[PDB]
Amino acid sequence: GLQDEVMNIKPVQKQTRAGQRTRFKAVVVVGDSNGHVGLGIKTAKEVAGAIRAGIIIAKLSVIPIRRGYWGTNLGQPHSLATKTTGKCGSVTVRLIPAPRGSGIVASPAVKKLLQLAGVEDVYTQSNGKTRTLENTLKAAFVAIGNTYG
Amino acid sequence: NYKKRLLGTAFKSSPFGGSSHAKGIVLEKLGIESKQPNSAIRKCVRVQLIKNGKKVTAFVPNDGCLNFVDENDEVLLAGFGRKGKAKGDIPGVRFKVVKVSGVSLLALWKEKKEKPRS
Amino acid sequence: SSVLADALNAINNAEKTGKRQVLIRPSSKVIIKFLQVMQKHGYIGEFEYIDDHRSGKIVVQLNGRLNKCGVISPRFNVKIGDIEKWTANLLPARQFGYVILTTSAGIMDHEEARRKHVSGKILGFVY
Amino acid sequence: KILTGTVVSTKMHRTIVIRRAYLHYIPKYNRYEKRHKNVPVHVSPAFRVQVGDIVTVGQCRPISKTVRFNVVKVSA
Amino acid sequence: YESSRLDAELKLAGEFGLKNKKEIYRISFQLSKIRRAARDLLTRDEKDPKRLFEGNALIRRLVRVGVLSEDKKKLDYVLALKVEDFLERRLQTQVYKLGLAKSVHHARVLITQRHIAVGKQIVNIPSFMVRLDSEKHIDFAPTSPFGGARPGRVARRNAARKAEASGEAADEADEADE
RNA sequence: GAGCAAACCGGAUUAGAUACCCGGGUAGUCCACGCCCUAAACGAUGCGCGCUAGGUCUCUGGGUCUCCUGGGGGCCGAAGCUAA
RNA sequence: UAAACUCCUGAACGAAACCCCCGACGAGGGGACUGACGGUAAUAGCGCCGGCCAACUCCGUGCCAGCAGCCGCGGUAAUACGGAGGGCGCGAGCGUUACCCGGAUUCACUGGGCGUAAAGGGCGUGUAGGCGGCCUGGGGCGUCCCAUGUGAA
Repeated sequence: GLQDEVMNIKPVQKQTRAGQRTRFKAVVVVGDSNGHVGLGIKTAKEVAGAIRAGIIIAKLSVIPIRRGYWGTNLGQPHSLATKTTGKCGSVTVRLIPAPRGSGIVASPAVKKLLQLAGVEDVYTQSNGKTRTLENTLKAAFVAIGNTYG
Repeated sequence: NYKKRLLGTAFKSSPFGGSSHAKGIVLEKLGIESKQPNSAIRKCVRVQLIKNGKKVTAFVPNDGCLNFVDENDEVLLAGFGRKGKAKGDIPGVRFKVVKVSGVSLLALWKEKKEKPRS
Repeated sequence: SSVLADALNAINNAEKTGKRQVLIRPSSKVIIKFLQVMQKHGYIGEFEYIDDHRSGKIVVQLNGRLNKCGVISPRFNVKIGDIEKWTANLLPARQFGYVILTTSAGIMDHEEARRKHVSGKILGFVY
Repeated sequence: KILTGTVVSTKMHRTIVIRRAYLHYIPKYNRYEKRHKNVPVHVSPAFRVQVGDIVTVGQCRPISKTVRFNVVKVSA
Repeated sequence: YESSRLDAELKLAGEFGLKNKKEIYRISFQLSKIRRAARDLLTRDEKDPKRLFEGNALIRRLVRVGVLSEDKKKLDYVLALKVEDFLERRLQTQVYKLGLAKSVHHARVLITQRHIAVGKQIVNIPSFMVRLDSEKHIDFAPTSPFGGARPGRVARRNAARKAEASGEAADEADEADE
């Protein structure tokens, strides 16, 4: 019961002696929807090999986001247990829980993580430096790890 | 002040009154050249608007015949376009003259087959 | 600067290196109070009173996991000396992780504060 | 209402100047700001209150211009 | 509105019963299949159709959306009102849902024309918000499309008795109901 | 007021030479008292405190002095940071 | 039945005035009147198709006439100007002009920076001010909670 969604695949070109050569990178999220999720980024000459590579990689390195999961103890139905603010570098990310029907209100970088995260409803805010890469993403990830409950 | 105050945003067209249109009188039917690489004789006109009481330069659309704008013809300024300015072509022109409306002295170009007549 | 900030920083810094132990800092009643939550929440293995040069200090057991970045990936100070941060029970804030607040009630986690229905300066957030 | 303050000045006739001090939460900032005001209070006996006394002032009808308060009594 | 409806249903490519009618896009590639759009395309395209369906003005539409947006739960269905909240709640819509009218517009005219009743009081306001436990009867003088209606089933949220030519809005219908 | 040397006076080079090269040379460069207050006034990096591998050379103090410990000056580099 | 094709269910409600009773002046039940018109398929879409951004061909034009939010496009092969065909999106309005708020954290708190991109003050001494180690006790000003009043329409 591993759902497998793919965040996105990029062309990633590079230049070498008198020649460009690209490979593909695929980010894949894998989750039970019961509390287990894994993220895997695998690259290959072809898109398919990459996605499959990522899926396998994601399967390894799974993390226990505390959202809802298969009927047992409940997480929060598509939402987060509590608000956390995390600053990474100049980047600060804020997550606040929301009721169902709210939707995932966030900027893209934060959103893309939260959706594969399995979170359906949240209110977010990016403050400070907004380098998506530099630390908004890292900041989000840390924020998720921090959540308890 | 406690802190320095930075310049805020400015409205693109001060037709005054934040009005949709303003009417003015032509001072001069000049012709300005473009910027960047494009070149040609863009037809423009200085106008004395009633509202702002401001004097502005406005583009006169259409091939026109010669054009139907003279020394003191009444005209309406649309600010046609978001700004109404022709940035790429000519700096300094904030508004377009509406002759499509054919309001006032500005006559429409006659028999223009193309849709831009609208 | 701030004693509390110093402690969070020391732990943050030490964890990055992966030190098992860390003199989190010289002990203070408040600091120990904070560490107790850190323990209960499971962020740190525990802490202990230690004597360094006849001065009391708190050793903090770091607790890491195999997978990746520390168990305590985040830990950021919020209220700071220049600007204090107080929040009503209404805006305790929520996240997957916890926030430690100090209330007249005592230092509690966000969940605990909600129960108590109290507010207070928001010392920090961890998750 | 009823206010408390100190008699800063005895100089005037039948009147006393009481300096009431107040603290409060400011609606906008919510910062706790403190300001004090001086109010002229009616003192009929002119022996009733001397400088240094702490008195309670009470809202009254206008006695004089710029005077809407009467000395309720001596706190001390 | 009252503009060429048909073209709008096509092109939005979503079935729109501007009349009760057919889906195929009018031009250039009526035949070709077009599928899942991007989020961006979805947002703009969604607006025009959700609105176009109801045949309502942006002004009215906006208020409804804003309310449904604030309330928690998926905005879309809460906004939608299968009978749930707002959109299908309009009296003009209900009459259509009830089968009184073949189309939403037709229902709108019926309601305006006064061939409609609510609680026996005749209401010719299409914007009228129907609450639960209200009966939407057909004006006495009028009576027609009810036949043919006989076989048709009705949403669980609503119900109608063909004989009286009456019906009731039982409750706010969920999107699933939609 | 020895030497040096803006300006200046000459010699040469050059198409021209108001320059570079060569010979002279005043202010100035030195001292005192007062004034000016600037700079690539640079580490182009404000001050204090705490915390986060080491290696190597060096100046200065202590030590149980083939190395440890304190203060300072350099180089290389963990983690990390940085658009590089 | 979709099509082709043939013809056009029925726009052209308007009415509430001159409520009582039971039931909560509600829902519901019982005890207000009144239409000449009265049956015809019967006004229309708007924006866009160079990139951002979904949608491309021919023709005309020739740095002109024009487009333009930004980058820009037109000087004889223009997917960027005008029309046409085709396409994408969704006109009883649609579009322009003017003005206000937004986007503008651009008078960055949320939410930015200062080695080399703009940005460390030439350096110190120190005033006001901002900030302040560990333990205990009093006060309860900030801070948090409850009740209450106010927060008109």
